[PDB]
Amino acid sequence: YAKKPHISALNAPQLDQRYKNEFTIGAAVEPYQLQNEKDVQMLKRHFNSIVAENVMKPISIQPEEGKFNFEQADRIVKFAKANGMDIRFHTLVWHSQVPQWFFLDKEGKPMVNETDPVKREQNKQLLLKRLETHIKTIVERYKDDIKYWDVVNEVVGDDGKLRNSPWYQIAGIDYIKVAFQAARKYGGDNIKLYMNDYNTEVEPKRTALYNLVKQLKEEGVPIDGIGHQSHIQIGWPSEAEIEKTINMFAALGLDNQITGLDVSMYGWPPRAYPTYDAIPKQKFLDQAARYDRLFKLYEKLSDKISNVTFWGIADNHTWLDSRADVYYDANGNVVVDPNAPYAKVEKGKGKDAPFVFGPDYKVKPAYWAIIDHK
Ligand SMILES: O[C@@H]1[C@@H](O)[C@H](O[C@@H]2CO[C@H](F)[C@H](O)[C@H]2O)OC[C@H]1O
Ligand SMILES: O[C@@H]1[C@@H](O)[C@H](O[C@@H]2CO[C@H](F)[C@H](O)[C@H]2O)OC[C@H]1O
Ligand SMILES: [Cl-]
Ligand SMILES: [Cl-]
Ligand SMILES: [Zn+2]
Ligand SMILES: [Zn+2]
Ligand SMILES: [Zn+2]
Ligand SMILES: [Zn+2]
Ligand SMILES: [Zn+2]
Ligand SMILES: [Zn+2]
Repeated sequence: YAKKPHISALNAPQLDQRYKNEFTIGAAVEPYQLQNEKDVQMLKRHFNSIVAENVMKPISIQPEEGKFNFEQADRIVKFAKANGMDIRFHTLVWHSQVPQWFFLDKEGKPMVNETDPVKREQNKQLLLKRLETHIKTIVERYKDDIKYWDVVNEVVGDDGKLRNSPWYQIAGIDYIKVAFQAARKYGGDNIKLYMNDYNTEVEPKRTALYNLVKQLKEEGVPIDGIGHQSHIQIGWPSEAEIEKTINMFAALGLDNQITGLDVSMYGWPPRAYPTYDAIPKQKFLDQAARYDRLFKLYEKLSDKISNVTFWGIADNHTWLDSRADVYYDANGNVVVDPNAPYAKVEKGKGKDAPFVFGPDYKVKPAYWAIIDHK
């Protein structure tokens, strides 16, 4: 409701306690935020699950072969343990924020360039060996502290084919199989292994993901759940399509986690307002009604969803701002209409507002829409 006041989130009813029998409530964080008093208070008050926005990605953990940097990841793990939070590991394998040394052959040349079939096969086995050592080292360190693992991220293309990353060009589908088998072998039966992706609701990617995981499980590849990034909009994807997607994977015996939820104010490609102040009130009411519907649906499906994680804490910090392109007409006025004329765009200079907490750490209408029982 819009009657409900814009109070400090540190005085508001706890979000994780509202949902504690339905699913955990998580947030993606940076270590610097554990030094910010407000962010610490926000995490202590409202969240019971945590994930690293960046410092557990492949390039952050092993930027050079043999050089492991766990310092930053350790800080997130320590904070979680001290506050009784679940931890998700994001992420063991990804085609982005991944060090290039992985994909160089013995002479330092890119493996993708290799044409000889015998050398190509040698490169596959070398890559798969490096992959296993990366996973082994990380999981040997964290298997007792981190329950949920994004083993692979974004391995299915939006075209419904496997994404043709260097991982896939060099090693084929086996890099996916090796990643899960290695995590299971070094982590044991008690860690939960996930395949994570965006637009899991969208054909042809959805059923390609479905076929992939169904085939892998049939071959004995250990995979326990699907991570739905859920980088969504006020109107897309539809709740019915979210519901159908989540039932589809639950029918395979898979857990579902909402791993990166944000509800952007904009379309795609976004035409953003240049500042938070410029976003009209009505956008916040539209977002709150979207959030109201969305969490009612998560509650409906709470037996198939173990965790809902936001990709951030409060509106003062969201990766969505890097997509918030501001369009200007010939008179220098801002253009937010997705079809209107415009002369220039300022990429990533605008402001999105995706969470239930505003940038001054006060509750948004979206918060009241999901803290109630209506
Ligand atoms: O790099 C990925 C990025 O491409 C993805 O953005 C989606 C692209 O497809 C549609 F346009 C959606 O609206 C976008 O959200 O977000 C995840 C990121 O890893
Ligand atoms: O800070 C940014 C970070 O938030 C972003 O994280 C990705 C967001 O899209 C999906 F959720 C991916 O799985 C996340 O890893 O990555 C880019 C970084 O600059
Ligand atoms: Cl209950
Ligand atoms: Cl960011
Ligand atoms: Zn309940
Ligand atoms: Zn709590
Ligand atoms: Zn301002
Ligand atoms: Zn549940
Ligand atoms: Zn960030
Ligand atoms: Zn509600």
